Amino acid sequence: PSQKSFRTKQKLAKAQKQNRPLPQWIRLRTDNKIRYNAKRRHWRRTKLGI
Amino acid sequence: AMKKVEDGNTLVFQVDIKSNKHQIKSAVKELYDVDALYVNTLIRPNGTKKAYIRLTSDYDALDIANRIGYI
Amino acid sequence: AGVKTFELRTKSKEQLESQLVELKQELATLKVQKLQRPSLPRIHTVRKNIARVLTVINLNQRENVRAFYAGKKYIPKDLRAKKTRALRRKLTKFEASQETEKARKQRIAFPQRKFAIKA
Amino acid sequence: GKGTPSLGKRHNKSHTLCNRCGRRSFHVQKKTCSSCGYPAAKMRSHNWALKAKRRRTTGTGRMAYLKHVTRRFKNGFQTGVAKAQT
RNA sequence: UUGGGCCCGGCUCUUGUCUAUGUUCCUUGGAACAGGACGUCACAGAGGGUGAGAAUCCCGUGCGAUGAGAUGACCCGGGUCU
RNA sequence: GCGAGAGACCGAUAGCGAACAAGUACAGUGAUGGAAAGAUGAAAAGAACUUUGAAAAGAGAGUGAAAAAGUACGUGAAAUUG
RNA sequence: UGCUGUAAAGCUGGGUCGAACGGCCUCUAGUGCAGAUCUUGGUGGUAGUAGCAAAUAUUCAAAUGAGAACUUUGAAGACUGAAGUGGGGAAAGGUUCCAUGUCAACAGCAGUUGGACAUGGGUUAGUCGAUCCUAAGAGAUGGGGAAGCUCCGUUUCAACGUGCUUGAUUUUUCAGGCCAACCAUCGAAAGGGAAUCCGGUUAAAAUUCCGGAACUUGGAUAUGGAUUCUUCACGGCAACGUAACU
RNA sequence: AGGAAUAGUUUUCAUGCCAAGUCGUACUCAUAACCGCAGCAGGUCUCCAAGGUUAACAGCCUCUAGUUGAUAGAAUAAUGUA
RNA sequence: AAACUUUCAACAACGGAUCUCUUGGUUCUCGCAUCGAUGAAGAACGCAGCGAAAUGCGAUACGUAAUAUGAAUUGCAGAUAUUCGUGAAUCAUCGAAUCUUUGAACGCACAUUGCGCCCUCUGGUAUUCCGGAGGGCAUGCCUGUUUGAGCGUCGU
Ligand SMILES: CN[C@@H]1[C@@H](O)[C@@H](O[C@@H]2[C@@H](O)[C@H](O[C@H]3O[C@H]([C@@H](C)O)[C@@H](O)[C@H](O)[C@H]3N)[C@@H](N)C[C@H]2N)OC[C@]1(C)O
Ligand SMILES: CN[C@@H]1[C@@H](O)[C@@H](O[C@@H]2[C@@H](O)[C@H](O[C@H]3O[C@H]([C@@H](C)O)[C@@H](O)[C@H](O)[C@H]3N)[C@@H](N)C[C@H]2N)OC[C@]1(C)O
Ligand SMILES: [Zn+2]
Repeated sequence: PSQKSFRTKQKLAKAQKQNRPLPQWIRLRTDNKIRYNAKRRHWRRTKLGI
Repeated sequence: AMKKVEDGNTLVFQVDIKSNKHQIKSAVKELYDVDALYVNTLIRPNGTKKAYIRLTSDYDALDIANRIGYI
Repeated sequence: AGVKTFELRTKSKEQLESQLVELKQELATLKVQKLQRPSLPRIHTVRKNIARVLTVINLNQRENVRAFYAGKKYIPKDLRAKKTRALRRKLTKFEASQETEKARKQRIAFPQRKFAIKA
Repeated sequence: GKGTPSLGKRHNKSHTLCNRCGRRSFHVQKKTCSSCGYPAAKMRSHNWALKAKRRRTTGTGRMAYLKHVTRRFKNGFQTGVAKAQT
C-alpha cells in the first residue's frame, strides 16, 4: 500500500536492485559459467512474501 | 533536477540516508558556503536519500552549481 | 599507489587532519566528475588513501593510550590481551603455582630421585 | 463456498518479519517467532527436526569471528607485532 | 637431608632457504607425452601438470643440510650470585 | 570442531538433498517441505567477407585434425517421426 | 558381412567414433528384468480431434509499417446510464507508474500494441497520516509455583520519586518547603487528537513544488497600551459587557 | 507570596523576533496490478452521485466521464442450450 | 494401378541411454582442543571504474596497517601506478585496526528507523527553548566503599 513502513520499503528497494539481467561483460571472463541471471522475479508471478 | 536548479533556485543532492534536515543544512553551509531557505528530503525507491535544497535569495543556484562543477 | 604509510607516521596530528580534509575534498570532486565521464578508476586510489590516513591517526592515538596506561593495574578492556573468554578466566601462573606449606615441606623432603639399575 | 470463494478473503497477515531471524515467522498477535522463538533468550530447535538445524546453524552465516580462532590458536594467541628481518 | 634469584644449551613446537638424470635421432600425428634406436639418474620408477600412456620438460618425490622465532611452577643438562 | 592420510567404496536416476551462484529456485499463514541441472575444442581459431531475406535464418565462403565438434555444442541407443 | 554353441552367449566384415581396453588362473559383489495401478525421465495413438459460443456491436478512410480484423488519428454506429464500464481510497501487491526503444518468449487468433522485454526518469509536508492516548486485551518488575523449558500475579502481602517548587547562590555546591492514593510498557493509518487554503505548474509528484494569503505549538524579547498614591481595572438593577485587568 | 510614588507588572491586550526533527507519499484497488496454481463469469471494506418517466436511489431512454474489451470468416442440417 | 497402411534398410529427426572421466560424495584411520558481555553463532541492509549471484568485506566496506615476497592484474578500461625497488600483484602470512543496523543483546520501546535522562564540547542574542559532535544510564549475584533504617540492641 501507499502507507508503508520504513522496514518494508527498504526490503522493496533491495528487491528492485536484484531484478536485473546479467552484465554482459561477465560472460567474457576467463572460465565463466553464468550465462544469465537465474534469480529473476516478476511482480505478478512470484510474490515477495514480505 | 537541473530544471529545478534553473528555475526555483534549488540544488538537488544525494545525501546519507541517516542525515536529517538540520545536518544537511549545516553541511551545505560548511561545504559550499551557501544558506538554505529550506531542505526538502525524500527517500528514493532505490533506497537512497534525495534532498531538494532551495537557497536564499542572496544566492544564485546556477552559479553555485557551475562552481561545484556539474554544470 | 597513493600516499605512503611510512611517510604518514612522521606527520603530526595536525598535519594528518589537514591531509584528511583535502583527500575528502578531492573524493567529492571526483564524484562530481563521475556524473559525466562517467568512469573514474582514480576514485579507488583516493578511497584507499582516506583509509590509510584514518588508520595512521587511529594507531597513533592508540599508542598514546597504551603508554598512558603502561604498568597500571586497570587498563581499558580493548588494550587488554584478547585470547578467548575461557582463557581469560583461567588461573594466572602465580595463582596456579600456589602451594600450601604442608605440601611444600613434603616436596622438599621427598623429591623424585635420580637412579638406575644394574650396579 | 469453502474453497475458491473463501480463498478470496485472505488479506490479513498472521505473521510478519522477525527481527532476530528474518523469516516472516513473527506471529503478530502472540508476538513470538514460530521459527527461532524470538523474543525468548534461547533459539528454537528440536532434535526431531534435524534438517531445520542444518538450515540455520554455525557455518551457514559469515562466522566473522570464529573463522579466525583456529589461526589465532595456531600461533599461541600472539600479542604484539611482527618484526622485520635483519 | 636442605631453599632461592638468573643465564646459556638440550628437548618440544612453529617456521625460512637449498637438491639427480634426454626434451638426442627416426616414424605416425594437429599436438609426442606413442612406437623404434641410443642413453642417463635412481635413498628419487609416489602423485600431478604440460596440445595423447612422461622417472629423465615443469612442480614435486627421495635424501639430507643450514638458519629465524616461541613456549615449558607444572621437562632436564651444565654454569652465576644470595 | 580443526589438521592430515587412506580404501577390493559410488561414478551424475549412482554417491550426501546438493560434483554446478544447493539448503539454491520454488511451495506453505506457519511449523516445515525442497528439486532439476556436470563434458565444444589443444586453442575461440565462437565463422571475416559475398549473396537471398523485414528479420530469425539460408546459400556460398572461412577456422579447425574433425563442423559426422557451431555455445540447441564429446559419444549420441530406444520409443516415436520424416 | 558372416562363423561358432542345444542354449545362456562368444567371435568376425562394413559404418560411426575418439582414449582407453581385453584373454587366461583365481578373488569378490550393491551381478542379469517384461510385468510389481513398480521409480525417474522420455515418447505415441487418440488428433489437427474436443474445442477457442455468458457480459447487445461494429463499420469506412488515412497514417505507420516488410506485414494491419486486432496499433494510432479522423468519421460514424453503440453501450455503461451517477446503486456507472465515472472519480477516489482502506486491506493486499511492489515499480505494475512515466518516456524512449522494442517483439524471441508471454498476451490459449494476431500483434507494428501491452500490466511483456530493455534503458532511463519519477514519490519534496510544522498544518495529511504514522508518531501520542487509551479500548477489549497483552505484559516486565519484590515475589509464589515448577525438575525445568517456564507458570501465576499487574488495585499484584514490596523501604518501589531516574519527584516538584522556590530564594538564590555560583561555589555547579546549597537552603528549605510541598507532596508520592494512582502511574513499567505495549495495544487503533475507521475511536480520541494543536495547526492550510486558493490559483498555477510535470512525461510521470503535489492540501508536500511555485505564487499569494494564513494558522498552530514551543521559545525569546522590545516597543505601545492597560493597572497601581482607594494598591492587584471599570460599567450594567440584572442576565452580563470589555483590548488588558496579581 | 509579592507588590506604588515618582515605581513592579502582564507575553490570558496589540505589534514585532526565532524555530518546527523522523518515516510514509509513484501506481492498481480489480471481468488483467489483491486472493483463488492464470490477464479465472468466483471472492474482497468504504466516500461522491445529473435530466426525463415514476411512489421510487426500481425498470427504461439521455448529459458529463469512460469504454467499444471478450479469435475471426462463410453458411444456417440433425440433436442441443437460451 | 496410386493414395493409404504394414515390414525392413539408408540418411535425417526426436530424445538423452551407452561408453570414457571426475577440484564431489562415502567409509576407515592418524593427530589436535580453540566460541561468547573484550558482545558469539545467527539476521538485515549496504560496499567494486563498469556486478545481478556466489565469494569477500563494513561508511577505513571485493577492504586499512604490519610481516614475507618479488613483477603482475586481465573481460574491458585506467593512474596524478610500478621494475638493480620502502616495490606490481598476493583472504602468502597475520600479532595492529576498522567493524553499519541488529542479535544472549544491556536507557525505554520496537508491526515505530518512536521516546527519554545524565556529562563534556559546540551553533542559534540561552542553566530552562531549538540544533550538532563525543561519552554514558539493563538484570541476578560476589567482594569492598559510601550514605542510611529499625526501642533488634550495648553503653554513656
Ligand atoms: C544451454 N542449456 C543448458 C545445457 O548446458 C545443458 O547441458 C547439456 C549437457 O549437460 C549435456 O552433457 C552431458 O554429457 C553427458 C552425456 C549424457 O552426454 C552427461 O552424463 C552429463 O550429465 C552432461 N554433461 C550435453 N550433451 C547437452 C547439453 N545441452 O544443461 C542444461 C541446459 C539448460 O539445457
Ligand atoms: C501467618 N502468616 C500471614 C501470611 O499468610 C500473610 O497473610 C496473607 C495476607 O497478607 C493476605 O492479605 C493481603 O494480601 C491481599 C492480596 C493477596 O490480595 C490483599 O488484598 C490484602 O489487603 C493484604 N492484607 C491474605 N489475603 C491471605 C493471608 N494468608 O501475611 C500475614 C501473615 C500474618 O504473615
Ligand atoms: Zn525468528
